[PDB]
Amino acid sequence: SALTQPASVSGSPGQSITISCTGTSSDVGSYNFVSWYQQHPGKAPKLMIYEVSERPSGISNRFSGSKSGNTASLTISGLQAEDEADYYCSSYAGSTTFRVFGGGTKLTVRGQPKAAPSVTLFPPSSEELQANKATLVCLISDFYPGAVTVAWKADSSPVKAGVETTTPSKQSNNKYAASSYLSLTPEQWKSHRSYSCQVTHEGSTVEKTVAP
Amino acid sequence: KKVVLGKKGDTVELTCTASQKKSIQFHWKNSNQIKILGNQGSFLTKGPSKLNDRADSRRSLWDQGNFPLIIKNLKIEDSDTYICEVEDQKEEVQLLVFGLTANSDTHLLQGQSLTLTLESPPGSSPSVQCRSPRGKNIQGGKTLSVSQLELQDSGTWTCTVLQNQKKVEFKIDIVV
Amino acid sequence: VWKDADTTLFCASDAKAHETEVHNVWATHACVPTDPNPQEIHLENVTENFNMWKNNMVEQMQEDVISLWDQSLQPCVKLTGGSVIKQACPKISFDPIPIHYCTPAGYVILKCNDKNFNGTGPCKNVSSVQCTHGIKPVVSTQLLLNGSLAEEEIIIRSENLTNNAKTIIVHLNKSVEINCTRPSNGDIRKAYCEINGTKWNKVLKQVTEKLKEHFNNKTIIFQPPSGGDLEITMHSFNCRGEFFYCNTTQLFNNTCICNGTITLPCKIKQIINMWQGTGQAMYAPPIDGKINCVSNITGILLTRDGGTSNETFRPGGGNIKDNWRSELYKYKVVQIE
Amino acid sequence: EVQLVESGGGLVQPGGSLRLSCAASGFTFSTYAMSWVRQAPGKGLEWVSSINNSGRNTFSADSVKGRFTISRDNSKNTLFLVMNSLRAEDTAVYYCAKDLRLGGGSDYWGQGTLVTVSSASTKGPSVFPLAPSTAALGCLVKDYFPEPVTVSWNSGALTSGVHTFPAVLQSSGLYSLSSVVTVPSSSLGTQTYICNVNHKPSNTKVDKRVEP
Ligand SMILES: *[C@@H]1O[C@H](CO)[C@@H](O)[C@H](O)[C@H]1NC(C)=O
Ligand SMILES: *[C@@H]1O[C@H](CO)[C@@H](O)[C@H](O)[C@H]1NC(C)=O
Ligand SMILES: *[C@@H]1O[C@H](CO)[C@@H](O)[C@H](O)[C@H]1NC(C)=O
Ligand SMILES: *[C@@H]1O[C@H](CO)[C@@H](O)[C@H](O)[C@H]1NC(C)=O
Ligand SMILES: *[C@@H]1O[C@H](CO)[C@@H](O)[C@H](O)[C@H]1NC(C)=O
Ligand SMILES: *[C@@H]1O[C@H](CO)[C@@H](O)[C@H](O)[C@H]1NC(C)=O
Ligand SMILES: *[C@@H]1O[C@H](CO)[C@@H](O)[C@H](O)[C@H]1NC(C)=O
Ligand SMILES: *[C@@H]1O[C@H](CO)[C@@H](O)[C@H](O)[C@H]1NC(C)=O
Ligand SMILES: *[C@@H]1O[C@H](CO)[C@@H](O)[C@H](O)[C@H]1NC(C)=O
Ligand SMILES: *[C@@H]1O[C@H](CO)[C@@H](O)[C@H](O)[C@H]1NC(C)=O
Repeated sequence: SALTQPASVSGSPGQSITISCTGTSSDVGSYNFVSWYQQHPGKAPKLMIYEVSERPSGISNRFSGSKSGNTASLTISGLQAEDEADYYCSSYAGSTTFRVFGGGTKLTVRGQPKAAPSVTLFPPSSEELQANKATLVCLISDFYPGAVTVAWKADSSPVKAGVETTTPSKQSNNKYAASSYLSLTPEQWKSHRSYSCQVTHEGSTVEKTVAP
Repeated sequence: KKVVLGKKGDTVELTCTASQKKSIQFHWKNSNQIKILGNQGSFLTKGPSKLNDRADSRRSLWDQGNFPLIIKNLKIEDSDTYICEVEDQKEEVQLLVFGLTANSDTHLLQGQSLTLTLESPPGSSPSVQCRSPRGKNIQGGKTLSVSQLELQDSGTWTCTVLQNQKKVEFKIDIVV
Repeated sequence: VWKDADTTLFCASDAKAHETEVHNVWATHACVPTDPNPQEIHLENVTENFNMWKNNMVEQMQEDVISLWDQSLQPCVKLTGGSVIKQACPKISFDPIPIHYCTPAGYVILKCNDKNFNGTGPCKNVSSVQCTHGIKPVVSTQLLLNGSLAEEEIIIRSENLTNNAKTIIVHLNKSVEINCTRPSNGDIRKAYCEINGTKWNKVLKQVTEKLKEHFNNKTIIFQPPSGGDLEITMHSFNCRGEFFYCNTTQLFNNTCICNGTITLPCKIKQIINMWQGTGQAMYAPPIDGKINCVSNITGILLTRDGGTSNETFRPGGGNIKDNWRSELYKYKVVQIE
Repeated sequence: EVQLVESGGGLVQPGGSLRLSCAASGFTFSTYAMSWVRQAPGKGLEWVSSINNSGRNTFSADSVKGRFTISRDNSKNTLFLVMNSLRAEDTAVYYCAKDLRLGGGSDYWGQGTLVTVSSASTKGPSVFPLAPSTAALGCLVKDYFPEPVTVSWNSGALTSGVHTFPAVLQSSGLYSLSSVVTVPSSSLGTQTYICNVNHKPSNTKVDKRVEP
């Protein structure tokens, strides 16, 4: 990205955190037209700071911006859960490049405890079976932190062909959920004794199993 | 060269048309380069000419690229060649103004003469003919006389002035 | 090596996004931020031809100024052919700021630096710039205000001096202040402009002497405008949102070319003819208090009578593209790509 | 208050064209600079183009030069982006934005319009019930193109316990996702559960009842 921001920053509630944005002497270094935007999942960017340090009406005074040299900074004081979001810096860059953006920073707000994943495994529906298809669905819910690795097994052996897994994201209650899918023919499904979905969270493993 | 005839006291509208149909700079001058009227953007300017207070344009038309010079209450001395400078053009129009005046009275006894004098500018070569109320045409030069007027010569006489195979017409009521 | 060519030029300014003043409001959204280190490069050994009278920079500035005025002025009533438009007409904050004109990629602006360059012909000291100097888009007739000065002698510019219909731009080399005031409190439309007559008549005298060099030493005489609209028979200009119209009969006094303050009578008018295009507008009566503009007279707009031993000149103006010319005469756009 | 609504996006073949429109209301459109800013799925913000208040001057990013043209109609409060010679790397959500100043930051952003540059055929999903495992149940939304799909439950009436997953992109080139809800296990055989699925690109709207 033309402006450099850290990929990720984290803090705890009430902490002060600061996100840097480093440009060059023809953008951040030449003007005082730096803006910062907050972006929550699925939503448009929202302006938080413009002209380096000005705040639009209605934005919390917990948010402040500054500049030194070719580096701008967004500071968030008294960090709150709802600050957890992606943040982008941006600058004027002269009349040809015009406007440049940073690569973004994902800000996470920690505090919640470790929670093991609850695992649900649905077998193929008879609707899908008669469409001559079969997907096993593994729903992984209510866990923290937000990484898991899943491994499918049939009767005993790993099975890697046919797998698709989502990367975790927040549920409503702020824990993570994820999904993994095993596709197969109805022949294969009917041929093994059982299939398992096996989720490993923080070195500790939860498996669920299904049989024709 | 274009020639336009007018009558003493009337108004004449001389046209000037640009190729682009929009308001642009134009200026009207006479043959001695004296500035009559033009624009400065959307504003009207009037130059030091003798026509100053009888010259106008139609500023509604300027946006369609039409920049006329309208001269009111014409005098014989307004006769001249007028030039419209607009774009790379300098089109000319020669204006010739004539008057027709009764030297005799217009109320006359039977047996008297009707006598008319055509008023014309320098560098014109006109003549006049008049048609009696009975339909009799009569040829004049720069004056025209009809002697031994009769009762039936009472009415409108219609006189025609001819110049540059163009005509202008004067009506004159006579009462015997 | 480059080609004369026209392109769409953009503007740049130091306009402030928080200002309610109308030029700021316009320029923040019409123009980009000024670049803080403008590069100018001398073209060593180059002679280039210029022509201030065929320079599309002027047409583009004209379009922007019309845009600015159309957005910013709020007449109560606007009359144009088939249309009476009525709206609210609150008083505005009005004070011109400079704007700069700039080329996109592939183009550059050439600048003539020959001090006595008249606007046409070869220029021997040429540089390339990214943007013009800052030009205030001041709309006036007769006197050019708050502009740049000629660097050496007074310069006479005309598309064609022999054509009495072509406006003559006089570019002054020393400015003279004009101070216009509608005083506080009481004919509220009555105002006036004060000019130091010593300073002014000395400059006018130099102007007369310079015109003598172009008209074979003949007697130069000034006369009032010969007629037309008030906006051009008077020195008209906008001062703090109000439309002033100032009588210049005493400014151009042939006996003086005295000593004392020259006082011109002015009136603020509410019903005006629009410079941007055909029609008329009506504004509200003047704001209360002292209304004052102190301007630098940096140029004069004249026409010559033409058509004996004298030449007669009269204050001119009205073609607002002549205003832009007086500041853009040194620039032209070329294509490098 | 300011509103900006983008239309005219959708699916287009490589080499093809689109015209995006943005309908502006709530402010005096003609007095503001406007911009288009894009965001490819999972990636950062990229300035595309900006237009000054009158529309006399436009500015565009090098990556779109000669292909995209910004324009506006100030009599109709509309901003446009004409896009030609589209390529895969142009796939993104395109946001219309109202600017604080020309070249400056953007204080209001529409919700954006997705543009997908692909030759793949439009295809609505199949929808299969995920039968009750307290008690997780759901719907599997299988094999659609292009994004997006929406899922609700009992027509918007059921929101607690609901999680809808981001999609997986299968090697087929088609998407799949699932939506799940956890409900009082006593309520089964008394509450009917129905997922309402909509794939607007193909006009597929389906309500699937999910039963034991
Ligand atoms: C300028 O002209 C001089 C000779 O008068 C020469 O020395 C110099 O190199 C020329 N400059 C360029 C850029 O060619
Ligand atoms: C060119 O013009 C500039 C500005 O007036 C001046 O700095 C310089 O001395 C001039 N250069 C030459 C070579 O005449
Ligand atoms: C401008 O200079 C050119 C010769 O370079 C001359 O022809 C022209 O008449 C000058 N114009 C004026 C108004 O002096
Ligand atoms: C201004 O110009 C005239 C020549 O037109 C010259 O006599 C005078 O000295 C110059 N004035 C200044 C202040 O340089
Ligand atoms: C300059 O003006 C004169 C007088 O009106 C005219 O005869 C001549 O054609 C004009 N010159 C040019 C280049 O048009
Ligand atoms: C402007 O003129 C007014 C009225 O005479 C006077 O009060 C003021 O001092 C003048 N200002 C300047 C700078 O000459
Ligand atoms: C008029 O200008 C002259 C020339 O500079 C100056 O010396 C004089 O003091 C000024 N007059 C007034 C009334 O200030
Ligand atoms: C200007 O004032 C003079 C001198 O009093 C007066 O004769 C003249 O008509 C006025 N001019 C205009 C256009 O009002
Ligand atoms: C011209 O200036 C002289 C001397 O100060 C003065 O007497 C005369 O009244 C002025 N004339 C006009 C028309 O302003
Ligand atoms: C000329 O500029 C000055 C200094 O900014 C300003 O106060 C004055 O009003 C300006 N004049 C006009 C007519 O805009």
